[PDB]
Amino acid sequence: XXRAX
Amino acid sequence: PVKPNYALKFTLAGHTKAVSSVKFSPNGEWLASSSADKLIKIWGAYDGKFEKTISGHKLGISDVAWSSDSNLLVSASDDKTLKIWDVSSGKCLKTLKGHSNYVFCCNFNPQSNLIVSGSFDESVRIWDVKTGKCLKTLPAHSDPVSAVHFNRDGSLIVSSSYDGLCRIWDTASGQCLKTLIDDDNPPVSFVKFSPNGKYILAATLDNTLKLWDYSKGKCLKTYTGHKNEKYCIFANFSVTGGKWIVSGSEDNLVYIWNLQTKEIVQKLQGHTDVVISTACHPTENIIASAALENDKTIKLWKSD
Repeated sequence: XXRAX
Repeated sequence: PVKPNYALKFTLAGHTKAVSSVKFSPNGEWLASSSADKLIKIWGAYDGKFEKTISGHKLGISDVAWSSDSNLLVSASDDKTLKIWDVSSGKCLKTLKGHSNYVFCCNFNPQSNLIVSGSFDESVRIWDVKTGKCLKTLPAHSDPVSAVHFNRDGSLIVSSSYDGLCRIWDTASGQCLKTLIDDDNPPVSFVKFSPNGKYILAATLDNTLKLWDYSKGKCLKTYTGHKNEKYCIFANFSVTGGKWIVSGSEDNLVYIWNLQTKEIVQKLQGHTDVVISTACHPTENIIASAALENDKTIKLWKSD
C-alpha cells in the first residue's frame, strides 16, 4: 505495494 | 559537526516498479530493497553491486526488515501475507498468513525471535519466527496502521495509524500503555523508536516531523520544511557523523535536519519522483534513498 500509493 | 556533506555516489536501478522501502543490514554489508513489483533485491551496501533478487510474493511488497544476525528478512506484502526469507539463498522459509487486508509494515525485535506486523485491517499482529503462527492480534487502531517498530530492548512496540494515534504496547502482554492523541487527529504516516529508546519519532501527514517524549507526552523537537501529506515516508536517525534526522519528501529531495536545532542542514537533489524511504548505514555514514514509480531507483550518498 500500500506504501507506494 | 555543524553541517554534513552527503554527495551522490552511485545510482542503482533494477526494480521494474516503484520502490517501497530500503533498509540497511545490521553488519552493514548489505542493503535490501522492497518494491511494488512483488520482488526484493539485495545490493552491496558499499559499492552498489546488485547481488540477489528474492521472489515469491503474489503481490507487491510495502516493507522489509532485517534480522539482528543479518541473514533473515521478512516482507510485508499486499496479498495479506508476510514471508520470512534467508538471504543466504533466496529461499522463502515461512509464510505468515493471518491478516485480513494489505500488510503495510513489519519489523524484527532486537532478539530476532519474533515478528511484529501492521496491516490495513486496523490490527497489529505479533508472530513467532520459527512457528510462523500469529502469537497474538491486537485491536491496534480503527484505521490502517502506518508503521510498527520494536524498542531497543524488545519489550515495547510502537504503532501509528491513520486515526491520528500513536500507541505504546508491551509485547508479551498485549495491553496498551499509552496513546498520543494530544491534538487535531492528523494522520500519522510513520513512527520510529529513537536509538536509546526513551523517545519516539512520529510523522504526520501535514508536512511535519515531531520527536516525542512519549513518557511525558511532550513534544521536544519539531522538524518541518519538507512536503509530506499523502505518502507514509520513512525517517531515520543518522548517528555516525553528527546527530541529524533524515526523511524523504514529496518534492523529490532528501531532507536532513540537525536533531538538536530543528534546523535544515542539507537537502539532497537527485530523484525524479517522491522519495518514499531512506536508511542510514550503521557504521559508515552512508544514506540510501529510494523513489516511486516515475523514478524507481536507489541512491547511495557518502560523506558524514
